Amino acid sequence: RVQPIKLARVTKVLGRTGSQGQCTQVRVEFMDDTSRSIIRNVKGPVREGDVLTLLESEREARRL
Amino acid sequence: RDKLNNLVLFDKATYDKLCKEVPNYKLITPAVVSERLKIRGSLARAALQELLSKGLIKLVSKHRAQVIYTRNTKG
Amino acid sequence: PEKFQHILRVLNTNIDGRRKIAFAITAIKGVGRRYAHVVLRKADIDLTKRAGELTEDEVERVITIMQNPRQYKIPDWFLNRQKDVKDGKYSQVLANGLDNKLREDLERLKKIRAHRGLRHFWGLRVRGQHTKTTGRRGRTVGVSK
Amino acid sequence: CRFYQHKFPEVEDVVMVNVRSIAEMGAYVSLLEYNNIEGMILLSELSRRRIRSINKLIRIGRNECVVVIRVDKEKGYIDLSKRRVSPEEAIKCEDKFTKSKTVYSILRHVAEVLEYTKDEQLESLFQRTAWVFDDKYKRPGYGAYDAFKHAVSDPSILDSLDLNEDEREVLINNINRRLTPQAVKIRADIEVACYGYEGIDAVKEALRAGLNCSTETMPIKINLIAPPRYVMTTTTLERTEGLSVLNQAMAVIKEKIEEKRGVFNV
RNA sequence: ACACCAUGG
RNA sequence: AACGAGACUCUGGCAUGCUAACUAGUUACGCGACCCCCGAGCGGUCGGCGUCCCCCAACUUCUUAGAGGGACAAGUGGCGUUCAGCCACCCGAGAUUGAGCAAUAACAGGUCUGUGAUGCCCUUAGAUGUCGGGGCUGCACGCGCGCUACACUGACUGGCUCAGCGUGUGCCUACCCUACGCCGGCAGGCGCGGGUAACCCGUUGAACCCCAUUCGUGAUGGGGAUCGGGGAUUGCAAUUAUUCCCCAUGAACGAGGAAUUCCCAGUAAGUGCGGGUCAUAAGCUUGCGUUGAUUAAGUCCCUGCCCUUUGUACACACCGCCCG
RNA sequence: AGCAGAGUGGCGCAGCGGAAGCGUGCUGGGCCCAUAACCCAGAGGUCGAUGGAUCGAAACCAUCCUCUGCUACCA
Ligand SMILES: [Mg+2]
Ligand SMILES: [Mg+2]
Ligand SMILES: [Mg+2]
Ligand SMILES: [Mg+2]
Ligand SMILES: [Mg+2]
Ligand SMILES: [Mg+2]
Ligand SMILES: [Mg+2]
Ligand SMILES: [Mg+2]
Ligand SMILES: [Mg+2]
Ligand SMILES: [Mg+2]
Ligand SMILES: [Mg+2]
Ligand SMILES: [Mg+2]
Ligand SMILES: [Mg+2]
Ligand SMILES: [Mg+2]
Ligand SMILES: [Mg+2]
Ligand SMILES: [Mg+2]
Ligand SMILES: [Mg+2]
Ligand SMILES: [Mg+2]
Ligand SMILES: [Mg+2]
Ligand SMILES: [Mg+2]
Ligand SMILES: [Mg+2]
Ligand SMILES: [Mg+2]
Ligand SMILES: [Mg+2]
Ligand SMILES: [Mg+2]
Ligand SMILES: [Mg+2]
Ligand SMILES: [Mg+2]
Ligand SMILES: [Mg+2]
Repeated sequence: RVQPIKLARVTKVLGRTGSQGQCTQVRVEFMDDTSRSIIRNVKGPVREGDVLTLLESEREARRL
Repeated sequence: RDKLNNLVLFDKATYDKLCKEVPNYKLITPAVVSERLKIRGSLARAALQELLSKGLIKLVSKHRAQVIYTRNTKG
Repeated sequence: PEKFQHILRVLNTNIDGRRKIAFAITAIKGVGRRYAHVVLRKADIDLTKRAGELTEDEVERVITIMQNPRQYKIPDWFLNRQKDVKDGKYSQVLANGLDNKLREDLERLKKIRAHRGLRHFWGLRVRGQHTKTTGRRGRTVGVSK
Repeated sequence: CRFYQHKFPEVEDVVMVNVRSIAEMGAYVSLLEYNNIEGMILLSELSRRRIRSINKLIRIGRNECVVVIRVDKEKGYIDLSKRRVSPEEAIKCEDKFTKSKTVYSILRHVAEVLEYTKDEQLESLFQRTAWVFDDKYKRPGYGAYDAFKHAVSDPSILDSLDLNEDEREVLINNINRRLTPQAVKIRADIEVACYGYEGIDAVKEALRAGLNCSTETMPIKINLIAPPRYVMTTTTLERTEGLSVLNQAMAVIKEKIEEKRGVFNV
């Protein structure tokens, strides 16, 4: 329940998910060891190269 | 609404407190002086122009919709 | 400065000395803003004073100019009862004569039973406005029996 | 002011709140068994089964009993729930609420006469007097109302510590308009059927002997609901003392009609 | 991993 | 092979290149003149302000409007069966302005009250073909499009400073747009001129905005309904107030329930101005400028649309059919 | 006549002293091409009457009245 914050850099834009097409699937690396990668659903207008902040990085996105 | 019963002109207590606040306030505007005491807000303008005349406060900006003063350009 | 008595009781109405004179005396009927400003200018008193800052030798002059305007060169096109229908006078009717004149005018109209008096009797609109979709005071009517 | 010894609400407590309005994410509410801090019930946290319209199971302006799910004492946040509210908890919550409001309303004459220029008067009076009025039987199961329950039925506690001015004659008046009267129910079942003419003045030797070993004139109830079932109740006392005086009444009154002639029910 | 969704001068 | 799409027409953005202009201007000085030293200086010479006056001065930058030019996914890098094409970037006035026009087939859609378009039926002199008066506006109530507000990112009072699209003397039909002088607080009146118009109103001194005063959280100096009394103009006639002006009265309304409309860049919204109807007159509509955002670069969830496969007891086509 | 329960919106009712709402009915809106269902708002109160306590009640106490169930059933 106690985890620090993790900054993650976006390296690929996959597609638009959600019922209205309202959020985006994005693949990120973890700013500490580039050998890590996860998939997240981002809410805003994400480009490639941006840095997201993760309040919970042990999760992963399935879809929707 | 509500009920804000402000004073139309000073009494001696408020009148001395208005001169005992001069060194204390970093920002002086009519609205702040209205909220500190119970002043009709159009009396606060006259009070601050009077204090300014006596060199007790320093004018930093005057505009139609805003006036700003500060304590003696110090601290 | 000079926390003195403020609440005034001018003829048949209460003025608050907490306000400026030109907007304090408008509390009396028949006296609006355009009238009060002129009545205060003709009386040569200042216009930045609160209505409580007037001693008993100003208020009297203000009201005696307010009640006899044509004496102090207030014009005719400016008074609220001109060519008085039944006496030919020009006057400002001020405080209680206003309601009396209004009721007397309505009763005059109803007496000869003109059309304006009949619209005033039935509580309808006296000018020529449509009444099909405005006014709307009563209650909703049910259509299902 | 504050209604409770605890300044802030704690986790897993049923607070009796007032729904003040509803935002896109939750009903913001006024807590009033505490100070008047703002709280939020989340719209997801509001029911377990599907809701047909919200303007039924909440209406703005109704007090209702909702549990706490999170509190942040650092910056003043309270989160609340209605999924997590039991009917048996619903039994005790407004009990606690009304029993706290009684002690808040008794602490009014004080604010009525004391330094009501500030309301810190009532806060100080609370932390002084009402803080200690409940720490003596709280876990046993009494609030701050037991002290005043005893104040007029057995005045020894208010004088066991500071007693102040013009507050006594207000509380020893008003709580004995409401809490003090005895739960009297003990109508004795006196069933007999005699076959003698003096059978009315044969029990009259005991008709005055409802309560025994006392004064002859002490007030009792003269009852008749049926010729076969006569009825008795005596000096009221408290209902276990009432049962102690009544325990043999059905028998000590019967022991006089059995002796003349005829055998009755015992 | 599927709430409700009837009828027609 | 044909239609529709596209192409096409008008429009907005660019040309210091062309054509050429007292019914448009610029600059120059010929000037001449006013004014102030505001500069060296003296104040003059040099300058500074001018919608003050002239040029048979030189020119077309601004204005006008004609002819041509110019943008093509043309250049460069990626992605593409290396095809059709897509993304990014340099250069550029611009790399996706806005409208007009629009198919086969159809609807018992609207219009007989636009018509000297029209079939049939009715009436036709006690007319269903003309004058006077009333109505189309009446008010317990239900609904639609809208105007003004709920104030301090404001109201009031002064000062300052900027537009564009238009219209303008009428034949029957009798009326147009106004300058400037005087008179009146105001609406308005009298007197003399210009314009059939890039010529006169007009350099269209527009509003919001900008700069200073008074107000002070109070249904208040917010709001302007309702109503009393008076003064003008149009007209043959103003009462059921035509419109306009003045003093007075001073209602609801403190941001709006369930629902629901419109919108992607000079766009939404704020703001004023013209045309239409108009003897009189816009809270309407149709065009024009002025200040000028937040949010998107997506999806098929909701409402619908297009194409393919599939199912059907429907074809008056699911608002269908049909069982007890 | 007696016991017990109840007396609150047209109707069924909730309401352990800081004091008027729920469910149904009624009227008008919403949603739909339209009707039912469903959503919203409005209207309608001597809290049975009379006194008393209480700082204060619809609520507590006392008297009376009116309904309902059950025995009593009574010259
Ligand atoms: Mg259906
Ligand atoms: Mg049926
Ligand atoms: Mg059927
Ligand atoms: Mg059918
Ligand atoms: Mg072919
Ligand atoms: Mg290429
Ligand atoms: Mg460039
Ligand atoms: Mg185009
Ligand atoms: Mg077509
Ligand atoms: Mg036709
Ligand atoms: Mg025909
Ligand atoms: Mg017609
Ligand atoms: Mg004719
Ligand atoms: Mg006629
Ligand atoms: Mg009509
Ligand atoms: Mg329409
Ligand atoms: Mg506006
Ligand atoms: Mg217009
Ligand atoms: Mg015109
Ligand atoms: Mg017009
Ligand atoms: Mg129209
Ligand atoms: Mg829609
Ligand atoms: Mg297609
Ligand atoms: Mg098929
Ligand atoms: Mg068939
Ligand atoms: Mg069907
Ligand atoms: Mg059948």
